Amino acid sequence: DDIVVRQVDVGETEQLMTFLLAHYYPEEPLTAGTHPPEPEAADKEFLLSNVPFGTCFVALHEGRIVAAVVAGPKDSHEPEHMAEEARKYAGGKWGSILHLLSAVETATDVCRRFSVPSCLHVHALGVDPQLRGRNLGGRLMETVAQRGRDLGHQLVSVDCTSVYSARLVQRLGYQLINTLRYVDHLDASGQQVIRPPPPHESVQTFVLHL
Repeated sequence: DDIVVRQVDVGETEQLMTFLLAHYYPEEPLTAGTHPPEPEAADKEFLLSNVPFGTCFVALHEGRIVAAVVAGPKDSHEPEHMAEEARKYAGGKWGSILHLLSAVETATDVCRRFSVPSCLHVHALGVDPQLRGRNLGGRLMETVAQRGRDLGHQLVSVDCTSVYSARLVQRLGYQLINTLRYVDHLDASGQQVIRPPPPHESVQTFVLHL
């Protein structure tokens, strides 16, 4: 009962972004696997654009941000939205990232695949490792799931990109529905789009029925 979980507000995002640049971006494989090794602005701005939905949360320890989750609702039009954004942004850092993410959205296409009108998709989960024992990640994921039930959303999805994230969602009972290996993902030229360092090998999308 030592940790405060609250919804991020449109007003208070600078600190959220400050946290993410500290405890999410650096280790993130899509970000590390593209060679301008610093997140572009369109990237950060797409993360923050989810806030107005009231679907982003932080965990506060003594009023400092200790963990954050970024999530937003999506529908059957996401594959088109993603394909369009990927065309818009080729071929810069964010374009490469979208290229892969669009391929995933296109392949998973969860609204149509599970006959559901909308999914709550988790875009980013970041945790300050200096607080082991606090179950920060689980609490926030449990929080987006509940927020999703309030909203009447019937699904949550998450494209797991590390081991931590996969184990976390596996133990909250998500089901694995797609696996895309970075080495298997080439561009129109046949060139590998995302090349993250060891030990990252694949994007694994998980879903939870609410």
